[PDB]
Amino acid sequence: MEYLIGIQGPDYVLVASDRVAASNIVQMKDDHDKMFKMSEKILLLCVGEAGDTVQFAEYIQKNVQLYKMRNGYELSPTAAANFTRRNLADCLRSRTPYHVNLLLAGYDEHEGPALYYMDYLAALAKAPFAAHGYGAFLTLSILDRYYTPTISRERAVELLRKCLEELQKRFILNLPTFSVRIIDKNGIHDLDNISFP
Amino acid sequence: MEYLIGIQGPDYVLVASDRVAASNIVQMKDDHDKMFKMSEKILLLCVGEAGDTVQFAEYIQKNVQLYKMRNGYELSPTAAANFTRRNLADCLRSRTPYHVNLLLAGYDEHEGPALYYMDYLAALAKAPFAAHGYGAFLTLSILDRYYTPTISRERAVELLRKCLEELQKRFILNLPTFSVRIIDKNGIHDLDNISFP
Amino acid sequence: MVTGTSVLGVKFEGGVVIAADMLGSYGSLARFRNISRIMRVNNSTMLGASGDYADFQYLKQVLGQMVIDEELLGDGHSYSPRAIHSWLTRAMYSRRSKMNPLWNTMVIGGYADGESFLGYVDMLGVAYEAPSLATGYGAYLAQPLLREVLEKQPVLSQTEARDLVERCMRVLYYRDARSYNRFQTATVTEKGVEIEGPLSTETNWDIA
Amino acid sequence: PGIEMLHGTTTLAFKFRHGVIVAADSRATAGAYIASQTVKKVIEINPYLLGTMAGGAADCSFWERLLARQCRIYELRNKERISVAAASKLLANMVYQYKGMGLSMGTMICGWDKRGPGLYYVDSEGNRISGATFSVGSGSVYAYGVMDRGYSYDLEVEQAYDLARRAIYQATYRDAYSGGAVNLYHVREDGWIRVSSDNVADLHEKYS
Amino acid sequence: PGIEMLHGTTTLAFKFRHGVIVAADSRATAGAYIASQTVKKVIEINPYLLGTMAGGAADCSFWERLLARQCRIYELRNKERISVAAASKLLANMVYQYKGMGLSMGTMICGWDKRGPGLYYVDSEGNRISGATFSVGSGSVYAYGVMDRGYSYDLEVEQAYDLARRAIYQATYRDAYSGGAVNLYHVREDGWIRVSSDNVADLHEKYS
Amino acid sequence: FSPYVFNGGTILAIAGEDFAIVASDTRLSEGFSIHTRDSPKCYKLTDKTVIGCSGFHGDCLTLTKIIEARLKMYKHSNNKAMTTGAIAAMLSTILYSRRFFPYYVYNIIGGLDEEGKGAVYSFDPVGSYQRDSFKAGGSASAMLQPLLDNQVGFKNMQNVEHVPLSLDRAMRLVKDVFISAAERDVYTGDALRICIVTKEGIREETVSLRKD
Amino acid sequence: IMSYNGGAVMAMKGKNCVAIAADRRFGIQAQMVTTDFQKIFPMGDRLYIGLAGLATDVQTVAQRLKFRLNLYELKEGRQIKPYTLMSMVANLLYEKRFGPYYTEPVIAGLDPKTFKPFICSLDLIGCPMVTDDFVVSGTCAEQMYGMCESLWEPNMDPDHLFETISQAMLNAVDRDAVSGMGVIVHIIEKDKITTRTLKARMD
Amino acid sequence: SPVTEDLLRKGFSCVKNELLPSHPLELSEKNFQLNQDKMNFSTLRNIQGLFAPLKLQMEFKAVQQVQRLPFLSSSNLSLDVLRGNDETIGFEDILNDPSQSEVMGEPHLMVEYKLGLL
Amino acid sequence: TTIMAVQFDGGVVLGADSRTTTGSYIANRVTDKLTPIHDRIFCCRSGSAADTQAVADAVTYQLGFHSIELNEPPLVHTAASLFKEMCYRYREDLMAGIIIAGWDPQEGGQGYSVPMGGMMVRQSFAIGGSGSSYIYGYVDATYREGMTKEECLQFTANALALAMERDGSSGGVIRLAAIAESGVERQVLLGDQIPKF
Amino acid sequence: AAVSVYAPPVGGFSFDNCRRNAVLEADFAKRGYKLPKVRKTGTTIAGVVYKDGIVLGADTRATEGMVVADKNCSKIHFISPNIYCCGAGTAADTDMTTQLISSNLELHSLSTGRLPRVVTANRMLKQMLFRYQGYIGAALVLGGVDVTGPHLYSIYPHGSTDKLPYVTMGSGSLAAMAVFEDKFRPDMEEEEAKNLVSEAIAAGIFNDLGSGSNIDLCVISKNKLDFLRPYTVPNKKGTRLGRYRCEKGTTAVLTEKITPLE
Repeated sequence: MEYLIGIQGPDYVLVASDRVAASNIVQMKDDHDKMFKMSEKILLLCVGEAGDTVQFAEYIQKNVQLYKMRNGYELSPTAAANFTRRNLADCLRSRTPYHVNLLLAGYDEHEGPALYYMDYLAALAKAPFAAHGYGAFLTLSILDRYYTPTISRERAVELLRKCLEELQKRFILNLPTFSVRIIDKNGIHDLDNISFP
Repeated sequence: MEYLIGIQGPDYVLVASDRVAASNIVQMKDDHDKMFKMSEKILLLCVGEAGDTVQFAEYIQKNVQLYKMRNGYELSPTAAANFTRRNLADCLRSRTPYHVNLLLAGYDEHEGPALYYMDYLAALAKAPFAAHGYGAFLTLSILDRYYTPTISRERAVELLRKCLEELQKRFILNLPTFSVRIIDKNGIHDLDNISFP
Repeated sequence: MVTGTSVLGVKFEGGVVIAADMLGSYGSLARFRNISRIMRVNNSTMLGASGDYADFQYLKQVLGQMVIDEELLGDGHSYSPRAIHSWLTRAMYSRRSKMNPLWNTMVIGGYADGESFLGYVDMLGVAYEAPSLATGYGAYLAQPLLREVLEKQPVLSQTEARDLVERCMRVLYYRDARSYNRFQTATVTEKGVEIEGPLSTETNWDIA
Repeated sequence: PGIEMLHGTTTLAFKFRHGVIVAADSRATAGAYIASQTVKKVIEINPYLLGTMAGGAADCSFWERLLARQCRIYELRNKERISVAAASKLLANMVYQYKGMGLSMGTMICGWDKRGPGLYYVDSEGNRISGATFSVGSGSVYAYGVMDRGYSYDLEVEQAYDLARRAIYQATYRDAYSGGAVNLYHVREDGWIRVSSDNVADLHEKYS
Repeated sequence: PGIEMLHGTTTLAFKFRHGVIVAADSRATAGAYIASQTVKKVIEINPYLLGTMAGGAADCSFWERLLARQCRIYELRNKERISVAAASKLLANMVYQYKGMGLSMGTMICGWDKRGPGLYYVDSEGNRISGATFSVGSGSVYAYGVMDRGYSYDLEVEQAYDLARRAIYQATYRDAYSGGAVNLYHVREDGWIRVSSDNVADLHEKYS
Repeated sequence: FSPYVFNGGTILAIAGEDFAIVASDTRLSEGFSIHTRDSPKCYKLTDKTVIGCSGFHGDCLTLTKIIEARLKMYKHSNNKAMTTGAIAAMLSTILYSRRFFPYYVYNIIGGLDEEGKGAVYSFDPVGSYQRDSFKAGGSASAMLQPLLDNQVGFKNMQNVEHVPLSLDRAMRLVKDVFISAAERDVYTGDALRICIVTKEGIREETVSLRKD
Repeated sequence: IMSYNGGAVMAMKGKNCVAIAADRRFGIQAQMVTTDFQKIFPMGDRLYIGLAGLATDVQTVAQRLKFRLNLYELKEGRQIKPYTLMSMVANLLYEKRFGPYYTEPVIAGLDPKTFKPFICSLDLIGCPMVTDDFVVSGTCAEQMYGMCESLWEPNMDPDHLFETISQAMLNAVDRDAVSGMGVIVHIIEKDKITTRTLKARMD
Repeated sequence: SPVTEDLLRKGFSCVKNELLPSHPLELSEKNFQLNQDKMNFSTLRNIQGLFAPLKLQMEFKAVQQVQRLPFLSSSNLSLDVLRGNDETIGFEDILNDPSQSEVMGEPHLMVEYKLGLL
Repeated sequence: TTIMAVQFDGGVVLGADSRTTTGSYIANRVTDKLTPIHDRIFCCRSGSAADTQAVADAVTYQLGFHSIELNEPPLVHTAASLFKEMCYRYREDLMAGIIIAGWDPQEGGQGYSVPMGGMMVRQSFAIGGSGSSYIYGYVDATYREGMTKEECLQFTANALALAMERDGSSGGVIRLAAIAESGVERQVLLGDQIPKF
Repeated sequence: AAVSVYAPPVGGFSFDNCRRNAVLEADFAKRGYKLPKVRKTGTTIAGVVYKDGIVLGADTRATEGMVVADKNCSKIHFISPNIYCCGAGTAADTDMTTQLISSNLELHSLSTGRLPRVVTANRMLKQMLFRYQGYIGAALVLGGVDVTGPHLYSIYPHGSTDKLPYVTMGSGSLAAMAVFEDKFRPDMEEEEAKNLVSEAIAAGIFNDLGSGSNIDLCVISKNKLDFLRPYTVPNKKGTRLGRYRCEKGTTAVLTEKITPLE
């Protein structure tokens, strides 16, 4: 299906993705950014059923800017997570058989980074490195093997590159290229795309 | 699923393939030759349900050598096709819900080459270039566009390379490398594998 | 789930005749044996129905109420049979579209303005007029004789029409699972509506 | 009832330095019987956009009509032309309002505006993917490969027209539902202009 | 009745310059209740081959027993050791004889013979794929990635042992059915030799 | 329970140069019996527009009774009469109003345009109009159409000129096609009603057809 | 089930002349894999058969019928009368009545002694019937009776017969998705066989 | 339910569906003469005594073993008037007549199988 | 389809109704639902319309063979045992409720019942049929003991005519037949001869 | 020949298609594809017993669904010199299941030297139809005079039998048999019986959809066997008004081959 991973660290919430589309037997577009943006410090990854993902992300994204614009300051990652989970649960149980997976991010100014894992029944954990899609099965062990509790930003990219090489070599599907974004205490930094010839 | 194509010509029955395995979400082996050999002049491509393909091909292959070894001479491609179709029909209707696709080949000494297309209900056509699997949908038009009625052996490889590049670029699955074999009036010649980095 | 048998009818030179069986079937058993199935809604229109019986009661009450209200108002106008037929068609179609069908099949006959009218109001929203008609299981046995006689002769008199209905009752009683010896009839000639019954059908089983 | 129309079809649209090109077939099938041969599918809503047709017929026509009404209302209100993205999102919301009741449609709203070209895609599923190369319907494949092989984003006008004609012809020769006529549409600063219409037989004769 | 045993498990085997190594867990579950902790899965059939276990339990044990009997008979008859390919094809034929009645098994017959090593794979589906790197069962994944990342075909003996231990431990830490003990098997010219057995708790303590 | 049942019928429409023709057989048949033999299936709407409605005969009446009422409403409101170019869209909207409970009808509209010109529309049960020139359809379709395709618009014929359809030819063709197609179909036959309409009004026509 | 492939065949009896025609197409549902796939078999010399339906059973029934025809021809000495093949195919189809085949064969030919044209037909499981004027069977069965009934005429010479069999197929088979793209016409006059290939819409 | 306790000669027959009867007119058509003979034998044994079925069945056995070898068509002129089907032509001889068998086995194999040696 | 039998001193009576049908439509107006097996034993029928005929034919075959083998008149218990053994062995697709009765030189006068399921038992009066459940009370309250032929015939006529009108399956003529010590005599009640109620 | 055969082949109804047929039908049912159909020729059949002999008759339309496949198909077969039968529904099965009994009775007659009796045909048909429990449907009307007297039978597709003096079987039969119920009287004459059966079959043909075209009668009196076909034409096709014939050169041509025979 798709692929979402995110590795924590001392002062970063680095996340990867998979710029790809879907159809019956065809790839409509080879570069479709799945990374919706909330604020200067918060990302929101989302993979799920077609249409419902881009609708729910848009609805939950044109609601956090309202809080900032109505109170001057900005939300915190914990509040954002505990709000997104509540909205997802209430809406899914209401009238819609949704299927969406989410992977929040964020870096506040009091307690390091924060990465949240959420399934499609609206649970909420705080794992130090999670995964989504089908590549999770083949890549989570690789992520767990080399994950020292403290990882430098330089080594995080290398670990991600190995974890994506293994997936690109041992997977049925044809994920051709991946995107990488890293969040620090300066905004939303960006890195060159990971493309396999 | 898989991929099988074969292009005719003046004096060749050139066929490609897809050296790959299958499982739930995993690729067990990346080089699995699907090209069973019948005689010094006949190939037999076969893609279908797991197990039944390698059983039916083995049974139909340890039956053509018997004819040669019992009569001195060798079968003809037309007889081989009209025998394989009969065996497939009788066995499939008997007690087994098979699902196998076949693509015969061969070069006799009286009427050029011969390429036969057979579905899973045991039909028999004589198309000048056929295809199997799912890549047939995305590649048959490409094969039909450039197919001059007469094609030199040099240009056949280039046409095949373009037809495989399009599939490797616009397909969901991850067919990593292909095999190529060309039959002439000298035996079963071989060519270097087609591998995409 | 009480059920009727057949409410067939044929047109006529100045009038209409309708016949029906006084029977009620509880699936297979003959639970009731004296219920009536003919109505006298006004001075120039009569009625007959088959299928379920409770729905027939309900439409009987509703239509009698409507006609009595219209007569009570007082304007020198009444309900021509065409209007009643249209109203029944609309009611049946509206009930069908709401997933609450009335398992019923009726015949409306009358004689107004020196001409005869006869219609079919099948529950699925079917409506038309014809020189002859049959309902329920009589659409295969009762119809052919009437159609043949009408094609041979398009206009009749009272004696042969009455005898034709008698013969149709004879054959239907011979070869139907749900039937009774007695049956009702009512003409709608310009004198008025005259309900007649019960009647009888003499049979012969000499080929036994 | 019976199958409505248009079990499948084909169309394509690519963008390059001189706008956006739209091509389509015309065969509105009804399962196994050809209903028509010259049904127009490139839907015009105003002289700036070009709605497309696929999937069902009546649903597509109705939703393009509603989109045209909304676009005209917005034009009259705000005195400024509406961008393609706004119309695409509007249609996406309207179609996504009803899901699971049997809706089926594929549309490729495209045109020129202040930001240049734009060829957003929306369907019954609800995604609003953009792109630079598209093809939808049953006959989208058998044309996808050829039109991807020929596309270069630096083509001329006549070369692009020939590419579109070749792609449609090769798609309809191998499929079993596309065919009939070929409509070719061009988009520029001054709105769309109809290029030409052609019959499959003549193209087959001249391409033989 | 109830679920028989062993809803899932894990195992792996890779080949290099010094033979073939086999590793396995021991937890024969019964759906949601742990039935045992020290059930041996590396099945011995003779001091040249090493049968494996996966899928069901009783079916696997019975078919390995039949394969062992056939191999012993062939040994006694032809005075020459049987190659691994012959045994693999024999088991493939026997298992493929019954299909669709609920058979489920994954075995990785391996050993040394006149042609060197060999690690053919067969299952209930019927394919007889070869290879140089394998892992079957529920916990095959979560170990596939690590054991593919570490494999180099030029390893030493202790390095290979450590790699196998790490792969099994990392697979069983993340899964929910594997665990218990770890059995490690080596193959050489003079037949297999048992390497060691270990408990998950000690490996977790020493790898922390 | 099943709120649907078949009733047969056949609709044919020729749109010539300055004349529209709509004709239809007349037989209400369901299951295996015959209900009647008159049952006309060609109703008039205005002085220059005729509607033919095949299909299930429980909605063929409701749509007929609704279209006239809406036409009266439009005439009272806008102080005019609907042309044949608007009735198509209006009926399409009504038909699509119940896309989740579709009407089981196959309607054909024929009439004159603003100027003297033939015009025949064609719908589908869900509701989607499309202009045509000789479109037919109904229960016993797929037999009427190919012969008209051969005759009206010369197709798959070479070295033959093009001649406009004359009025004398139209009825002679329609009668022949119905006579030919009545034998091999079960639901057709009985009486045939023709509603040829020109710029002087509507005139009827009834002929025998495989007497049954 | 006669939609997994395509096919359509006619037969008209003229004046000492019989014509049989078919359509060349073989494809798996929407897809198409070839344009040349014979559906007319030369059984005898002035006799022909017109199998049309699911192809995988067409081949088998043609092979079995050819085998049995060769056996009977060799054993009994002289040629086979056209009426005999009718009962031949009837028996062959009823052999598997419970496990039915998928074929609607058409037989058209001449008597080797009388030269009196003969045409028959068959249903799925074998029910002999003979029609004097014409007969047709295939996937697109509905859209040919209307085209054939009006255009037919008794006592037709070979030229008009060829024109009618061409016009009753060329513009009557394109009104369907499957079973198109090519038409073969076999005209069997008294002394010489003649084959023609028409051209139709390539869609 | 048997284990193994040449696949080219007899192959391509899955165990799945022989213990799953086809269209219900399968056991009443594959085994018809045997069932009719069994019913007649049971009736005679019940009503007439134990001698008649033994005598008749052993007569069947005596007359059965004088036909031609299995790899050739058997006339079966005798055993027919004794069976009782002397003129009862039916759906046993006009459909798929064994004389024109579409497939035929090897002579030695068929005769050795008829002997039951295999 | 009402069938009933009554036993008196020196013989028994037997009645039936001729309205065999096929649902809501009458198949045959007048039939003979009374088969004369041998010359004294009589066998009525119920249930289906073909299995009963086959069973009756087999019973006729076997019983005639037995009677001519022993050179003695048959005993009704033999017929009852034969019917039981035939019906019970095939208790899967042989839904045929049967009632048999007759006279024999030894203990003359017997009424046997054998309903669906193969069970066999004897009773003074036997009643069976789909429309044979509305007269249980009447027959229980009216049937005394010590009656001769005339009043037995009248009682059977009345009891059968009662159900003859309160059912849909029954209707038509009546087929009383009495088997006695000497011979068998039959008569039919038609028209007003049938008692009203 | 072959290398994978052990036992000699056995004749009879083959069954090596249902395994594929079931899965193919399951595949094609949910995809809305075409479905196979057979010539379910629902036709009216009438028979009456007059003073001397028997009179039979049936209509001659053979449909295969909603399309009129045939306009002239005999519904009356030959069994013996003085026995005739009729078919109704699934004509393919009824043709063979009547021809088989006809041949068996011919063999019996040749072996006996005397004319067959109807009860033998009834017994054989009943035995065969009950042996094939269902799965084969051919409603028959067996009638014929013999050495004893007139007879008639009404075999059903499950094995039931009757001995009515008149019978009407088939899809559309109620109209004709109601006409019989109204007009029939015992011990009629020949011409009156013919007129009555013609009128009943005409009512049945008019008031139904499964029947049409010509009718025929099969008077089988004691010393004269008659077979009138057709007897009466109730409906006649009209005439084509305009000529639509195409002349030479109308159609194109791509390739052409000419081969001369001898």
